[PDB]
Amino acid sequence: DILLTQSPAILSVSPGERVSFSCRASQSIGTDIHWYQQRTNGSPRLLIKYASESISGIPSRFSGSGSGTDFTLSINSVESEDIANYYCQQSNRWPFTFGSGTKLEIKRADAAPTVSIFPPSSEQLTSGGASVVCFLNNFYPKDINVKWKIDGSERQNGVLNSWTDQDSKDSTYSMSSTLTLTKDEYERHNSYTCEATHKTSTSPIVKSFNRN
Amino acid sequence: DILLTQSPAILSVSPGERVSFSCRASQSIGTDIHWYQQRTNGSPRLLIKYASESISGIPSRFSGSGSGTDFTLSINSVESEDIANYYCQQSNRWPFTFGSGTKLEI
Amino acid sequence: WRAAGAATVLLVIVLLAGSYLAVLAERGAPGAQLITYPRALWWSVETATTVGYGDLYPVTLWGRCVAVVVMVAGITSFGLVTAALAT
Amino acid sequence: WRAAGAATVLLVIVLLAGSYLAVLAERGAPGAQLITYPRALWWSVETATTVGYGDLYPVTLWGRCVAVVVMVAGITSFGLVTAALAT
Amino acid sequence: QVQLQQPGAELVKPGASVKLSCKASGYTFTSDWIHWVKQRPGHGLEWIGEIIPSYGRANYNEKIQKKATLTADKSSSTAFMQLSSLTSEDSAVYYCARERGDGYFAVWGAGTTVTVSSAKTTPPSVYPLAPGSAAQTNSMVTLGCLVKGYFPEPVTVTWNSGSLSSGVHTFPAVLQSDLYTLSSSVTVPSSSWPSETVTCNVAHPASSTKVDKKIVPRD
Amino acid sequence: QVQLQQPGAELVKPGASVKLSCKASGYTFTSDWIHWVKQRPGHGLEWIGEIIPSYGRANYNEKIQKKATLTADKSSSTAFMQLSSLTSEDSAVYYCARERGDGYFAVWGAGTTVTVSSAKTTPPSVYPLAPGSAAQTNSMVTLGCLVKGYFPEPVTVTWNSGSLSSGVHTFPAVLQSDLYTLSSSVTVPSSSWPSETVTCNVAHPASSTKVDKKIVPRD
Repeated sequence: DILLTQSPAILSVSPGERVSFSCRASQSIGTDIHWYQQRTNGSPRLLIKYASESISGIPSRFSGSGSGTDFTLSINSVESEDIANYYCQQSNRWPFTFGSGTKLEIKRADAAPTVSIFPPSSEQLTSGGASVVCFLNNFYPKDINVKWKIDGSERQNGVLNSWTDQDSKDSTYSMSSTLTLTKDEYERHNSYTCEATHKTSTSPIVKSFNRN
Repeated sequence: DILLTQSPAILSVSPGERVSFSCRASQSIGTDIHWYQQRTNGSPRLLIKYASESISGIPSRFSGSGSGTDFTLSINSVESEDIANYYCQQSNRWPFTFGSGTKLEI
Repeated sequence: WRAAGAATVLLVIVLLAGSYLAVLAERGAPGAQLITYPRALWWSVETATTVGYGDLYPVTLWGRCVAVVVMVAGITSFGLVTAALAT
Repeated sequence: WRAAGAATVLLVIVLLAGSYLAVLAERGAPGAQLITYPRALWWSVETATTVGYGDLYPVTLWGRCVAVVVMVAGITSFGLVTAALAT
Repeated sequence: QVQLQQPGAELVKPGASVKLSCKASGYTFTSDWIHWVKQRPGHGLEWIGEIIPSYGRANYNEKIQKKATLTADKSSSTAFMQLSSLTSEDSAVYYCARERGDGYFAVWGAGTTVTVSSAKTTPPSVYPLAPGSAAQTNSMVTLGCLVKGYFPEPVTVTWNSGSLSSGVHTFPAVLQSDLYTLSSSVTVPSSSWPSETVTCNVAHPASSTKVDKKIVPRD
Repeated sequence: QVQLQQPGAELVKPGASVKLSCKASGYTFTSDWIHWVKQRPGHGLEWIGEIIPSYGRANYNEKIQKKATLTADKSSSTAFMQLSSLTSEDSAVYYCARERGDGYFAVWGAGTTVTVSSAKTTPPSVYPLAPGSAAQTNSMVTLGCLVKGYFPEPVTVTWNSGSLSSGVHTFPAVLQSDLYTLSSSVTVPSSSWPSETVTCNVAHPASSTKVDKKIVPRD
């Protein structure tokens, strides 16, 4: 069966710059190669067919070239919406096979995170549970640290974090940090604070609120 | 003549685990590859023919895949009775040739 | 054309029917390249005219069968149309 | 069919006889791919109809001889059946 | 209109089997082939097999253990994939795709998330996320909704029935004690809220539930 | 029934020649080819040559020095391989195999062990291996038989004419002073022995001998 090699697995480019994805077939497949785009949580979408044929609905920005064993998918002037995984697929011989995929990463300007802290809802408290949620939104680079403090004392237990993939809207990243406690544990504490430490600042960005 | 390379020469797997034996031909031979099993002191026994065709009498556990120069013999959930030497053989060009064999170790 | 146009009718059928049973018979056999209608039709024209370049050919049993059916019904379609298009 | 079915009889013989003397003549010559009855029969059909893709062909002297015998007895089997299947 | 419709999710206990469906619309030709592709989280696309509805023949990837059996119903224009004796290795998103017999997948279904687990189904609890009384608002305000205690994945979160897309971030779910939890973020001009309503819609395919939660300022 | 029958062994003095036989049964077609394969101890399979009985033509591996000459007798359905001027390099198991002209070896013979040596043939001495009087038995008991002083290889050891296969280990023979020695192990439930008889059967092809030794508890 035909092996499709896509290397590098990750490609980093600056905004508006031209980028080229590589696809090499283990044997000659003429121009029987097709390219698909798959955004985070989305289904694959056909971009180019038979190595270089345009698909209606796809931005002129996208183009393909090559024949034989080496193929290229190019994007003229990359923009945020192009952030996604790209796969090649061959139909020269049975069975059809897919390349392992290349992720497009965009290197934009640094951006400090927008921090928001939210007290648990009354609806949740009514169930004997209390979740304190903190959003660290639209920052770059993605490297970032979050710290929790209850009544001035760092807290670690009950904290779960989640990081999004690079956003196809503005090339930034976001992170959520959730401190879950029982209604009781929550009732015997005054202030809850979330602190974000990011490259954009020598000092942490802090948000707090008192249960009263 | 066609050289058949079987590497690694020894494959170690844990019980019930899936295993894959490799066979690479020096040139493209389509699907003209056949696999044989040979237990200690036993004679060779046909397992798979033409790269992926089943042989009656052989456990469903055995399957093959590939075409061209790269072929694979797979065993789903290995068990003690599968301990033996495995050989590939090509019939695309004269003379027929054999791979050097891979031993399955559990 | 009771003999001429007559053959054409039969032929452009086999061609289509051929290309179809071709991709149908071919897919599944790892390595077969006769797996897509469009070209599969080009193959048939090659085959039916006996030019056969080898860019594409059958590799399965029934695949070969269709092939034999196309060659035959073609080597004659062109035959009758021969003692006609030139008569 | 005294001419039609007549040729078919002769042909399906050569085909079989051909495929046989083919694998027989071919094995031994390192590299020959015409070494197994099944395909060797596909080759013969190719050859006898003159399509010849090249997926398989003879590479030995007597191999080529059988080949010549198949082409000839085939290029005519199909010939007589031509001025018949269309007449 | 959606050419290929697939159910959102299927929970299967280890060892059991499930039958996935793919309802097709739009032009249909005798030359159409319906393909199935498997994709594990964080991994690539793996071809499973194909079937030609007009004839009913199916072919399968020889390189992988055969877990699927493909069938098709012409009258209902629906293709099916029966997956049997599943294990956690079979947990993944399974897409169906249509090929016009010319080699490329013109269109794909949204995919069916299959989870192989012994755990039981559980609808999510949706809680509001409104700023505290001491939070200073800028020219923009950030709101959200907490979706926790659901199983199995996935859940789809939209804002104002989908009319609100810009300024929305939905974080990947985190697994803890056989239950998932995630939050979704939305940012709108500070002046428009609460004057203009902001509601999140949470759909959980596995439990056939969809709830709405209006986000209003704290008491 | 056994499709290909080959003699168990052949002892040949260096420089001499030997003619191996392969008697075939079952369906026979004009398209059958009989192949011969050589396998040295601990090594792989090496193709020697092939012959088509219906025509009598034979082909040989060009990569190796030609030691064989193949012939076939149609009336007795027997294929022969004449090996001439042998040296220790020619010592190995020689298999015959049948191919229906379609590329694969549908069936193989049991193989003939050929030993090239000046030493003389010697039948093995079979001795019993029963536990000592102070040995404590568990729910199982282990018995065996010692087979020593035989030449050349091989010997086939079975228990209770073959009816007893489970719990049997036959150790590889060791060569010392132009003679081989090996033991075979058998384990049966402690309660069944000696009530139920246990006998080992030792066959030595080279000497055309086969002896039995009943294993009984020590005096």
